[PDB]
Amino acid sequence: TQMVLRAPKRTELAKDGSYEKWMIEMEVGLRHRNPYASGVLFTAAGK
Amino acid sequence: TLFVSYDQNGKKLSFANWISVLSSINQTIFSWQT
Amino acid sequence: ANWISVLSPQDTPFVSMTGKESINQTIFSWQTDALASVDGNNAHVEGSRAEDGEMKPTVIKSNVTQILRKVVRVSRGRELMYQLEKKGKEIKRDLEKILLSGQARTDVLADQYLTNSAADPAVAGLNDTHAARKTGAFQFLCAHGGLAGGVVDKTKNGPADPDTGAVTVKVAQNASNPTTNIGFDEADIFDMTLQLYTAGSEADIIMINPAHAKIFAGLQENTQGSRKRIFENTKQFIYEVNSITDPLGQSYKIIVNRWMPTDAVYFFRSADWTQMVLRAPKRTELAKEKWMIEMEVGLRHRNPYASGVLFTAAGK
Amino acid sequence: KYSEEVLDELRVDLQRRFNYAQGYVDMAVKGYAREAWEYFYGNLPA
Repeated sequence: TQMVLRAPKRTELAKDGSYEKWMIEMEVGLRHRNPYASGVLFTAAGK
Repeated sequence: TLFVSYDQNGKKLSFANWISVLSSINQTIFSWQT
Repeated sequence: ANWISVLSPQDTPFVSMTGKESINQTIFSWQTDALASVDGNNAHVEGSRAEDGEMKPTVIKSNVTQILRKVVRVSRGRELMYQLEKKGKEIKRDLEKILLSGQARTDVLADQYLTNSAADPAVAGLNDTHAARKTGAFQFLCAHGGLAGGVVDKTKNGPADPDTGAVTVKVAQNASNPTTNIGFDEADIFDMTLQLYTAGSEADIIMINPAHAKIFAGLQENTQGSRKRIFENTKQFIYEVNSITDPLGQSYKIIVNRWMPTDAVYFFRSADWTQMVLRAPKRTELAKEKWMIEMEVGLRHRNPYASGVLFTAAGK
Repeated sequence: KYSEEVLDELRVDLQRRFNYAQGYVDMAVKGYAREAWEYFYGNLPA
């Protein structure tokens, strides 16, 4: 599952006049139920 | 005299934007038990 | 006492006499050069055998728009609105002073404004290559004949339009004094009227700096004895002139404006001049407690040989 | 005569709309509703 903290949440930083800026606050986190439940295999042992 | 009136071409058009497209927890830390 | 006194010189006749028109780009353009010449003789011998015509189509003219900031900094009661209105009036005065100056539009682009291929490629990534947008002024668009770098030259007459020989920008020559007094000749504005009539401008307005109205005032009199006022038991001493009619039958209304350069006089016309605006005056603040204004404006002129300018000085 | 490409485009649009709606509604309502339910039984103050 993808644990999200805050959606992009369009936002601004500051204003110096015409020099506009914008910021994003995307924050998420990943979890796994059991580590020994999803398998992976690589290629190694070369040479 | 000499009225042709075939070269007005006062289009004065702007761009059209024809670009292409290729498209909750509270705390900062979270834990689970296994 | 619960009020303040403010002179607030706010004539601004030009801004209200030229109207305005919105645009959708920082650089606008029109195209109009002239009609074809007369060529005099046009006899023929029963045969055309042309050369693809001598159309020579119109030339494309453009102008740039500038920026005015007039920042507000707070560190009468609510002085905020007071200073805001004061700065608004000040920026309006500055606009009235600039649009009638002799500035000349200067920017990296001269005639290839588009350059969509290049368009200053070294701009993105650093964003600090900011140049200064400078717009075209009044004396620059009125068929000028030069410019001292960024200002129109006030000692050189303009060229002639191919349609009909007319010099809408001439160096005044006061043939009355031996080049001692800096004033319009008695027959130096009538020459401008003649040139305009030859070019067909139809202008009927003349702005003037109060440092020159004495000339037109005394013009109603003379020393030779051919022009003199009269008072038939009248309790009035009217000393003023607000209308002129050249021998060609062209009326001209005079108006005074203190925001003009003393060493120049202008021949305006309502429709021939238009005020192009892109960003309206907005009260706001910079990026992420000050206030500020930002007004993007540009100058447009229907045709250079329509309006007229005349510099006042002695030849040398 | 509904095309499958139309249905795929609709699926994509609906998926992105649901994603945005969830991302909003979560922090808009549920982040408060969970703690409100916890206070209902007095289980939040530890």
